[PDB]
Amino acid sequence: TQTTSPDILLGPLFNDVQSAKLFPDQKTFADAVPKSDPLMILADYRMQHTQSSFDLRHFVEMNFTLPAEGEKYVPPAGQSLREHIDDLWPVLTRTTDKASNKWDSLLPLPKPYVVPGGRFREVYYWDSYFTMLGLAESDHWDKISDMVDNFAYEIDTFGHIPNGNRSYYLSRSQPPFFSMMVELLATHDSDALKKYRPQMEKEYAYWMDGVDALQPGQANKRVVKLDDGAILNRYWDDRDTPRPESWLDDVNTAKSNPNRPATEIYRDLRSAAASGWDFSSRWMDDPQKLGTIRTTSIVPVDLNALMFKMEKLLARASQESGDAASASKYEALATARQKAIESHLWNDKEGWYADYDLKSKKVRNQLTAAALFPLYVKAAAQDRADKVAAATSSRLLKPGGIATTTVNSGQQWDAPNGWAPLQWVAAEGLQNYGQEKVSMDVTWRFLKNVQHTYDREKKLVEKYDVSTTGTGGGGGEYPLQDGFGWSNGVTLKMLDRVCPKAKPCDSVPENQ
Ligand SMILES: OCC1=C[C@H](N[C@H]2C[C@H](CO)[C@@H](O)[C@H](O)[C@H]2O)[C@H](O)[C@@H](O)[C@@H]1O
Repeated sequence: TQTTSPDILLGPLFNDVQSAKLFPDQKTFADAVPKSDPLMILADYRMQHTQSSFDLRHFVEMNFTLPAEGEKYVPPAGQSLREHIDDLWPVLTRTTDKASNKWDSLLPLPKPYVVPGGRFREVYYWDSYFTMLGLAESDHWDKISDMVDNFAYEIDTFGHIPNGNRSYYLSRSQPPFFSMMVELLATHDSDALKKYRPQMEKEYAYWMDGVDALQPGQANKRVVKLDDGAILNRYWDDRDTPRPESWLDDVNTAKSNPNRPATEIYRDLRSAAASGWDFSSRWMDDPQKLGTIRTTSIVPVDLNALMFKMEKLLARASQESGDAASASKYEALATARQKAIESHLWNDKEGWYADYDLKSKKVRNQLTAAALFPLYVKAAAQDRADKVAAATSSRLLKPGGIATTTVNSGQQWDAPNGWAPLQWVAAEGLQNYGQEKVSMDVTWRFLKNVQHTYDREKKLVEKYDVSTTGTGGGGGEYPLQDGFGWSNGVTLKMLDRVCPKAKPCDSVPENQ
């Protein structure tokens, strides 16, 4: 298991390859596997670099195994949407079985896993929950059990679930869905919550690391204590360097705001990656300037909704294990979390849940799809859930699904993009509070987007443009990717919902 990230292993050669844009994707060289000791490669590089007619591209090809060019998968013709999804899971399944070089950035895992697709050649944390939803729908429980085993292994090995199983992802996590993954598995293997309680508790300790030493108004890593003593979590990456997989992007973003310390920009870029919303006006002081991103001074409402669910599931796992003391402890933590959400992440002037600003010490005004998360995890009061439903129908519901924000910044977690996980969180949260009409509106409009895109493009994609139906989304630092893990998973769950359980549909119906 290579723990040293490529930027450190390969020093100036890494900076050279990335700054030269040898490859159109910065992630490509981050995933390049050295054919020999980096000490040798750097020595050979230092000596061969001076030679006239030295070709950096040839040196890289000589000394590195590069990621597969992605010679496109071709399915049999004529498959329906459901057929296409059902038969695509093997295409997205990968293992670390390959003869593992000591310096491979891909971290070994015990079991096979499902990747999102395209350039995403590793297992991702929050993607996998929504992928598991689709695997469960289509009766692939061994694949689900295997991925839960992988995530438990990562918790035991690294202390937390990394963004993905890459050395350059070890410094951060992602939206914490592991407890909800175990809950999903428990619907099939009734002992799963008891079985994985130790890793669930270890992950909780990672998020809460240092909470006991905090005074009001202080923060440590992923946890904050507000001026009134309320305890909440934030996204946080342990490093303050450029992301190796986006090296040149982050260097240039830092150079675009030279009056700000680059380490602070890098920390907030990395922590936005930890949020899953890389990137969004949600984190930015100026939605047109990524150099104004300030993720670590924002208390995210979605993260703290997920922390509430984790505390509730830890109490359930403890209660099922016959551990009354732990069950009581975690129930009390969940109760305090719910109060902290209602007291600090509710915008009463606007009538929706929102992030909390650590600088101004106030709930923020911006409406994003994260406002649905307290409904999703059943922390919201009914009257506030009703107001969020009204804000959703009136501001976020678009022809092709629920919008991510109302700000078209050019970043990908923003208008006009709709993301499968947010469609599911919205539909479920609305359903949890009896808002069945808006819930079905989100479901139907996103399914129509997925079906029309599949009819026209013969694929599912990473995100969708919700201003119409039939087109994938865009924005941000890399092109729209195909596959695609959570799009496929959410689509299966929603497709089952719009046709009778006894006569399922394989395409989204024409009407309703
Ligand atoms: O589908 C995988 C992911 C890719 C996207 N982010 C990845 C790509 C970024 C490089 O372009 C990487 O820095 C980030 O950590 C990764 O999680 C997306 O925004 C995430 O929500 C998602 O989990």
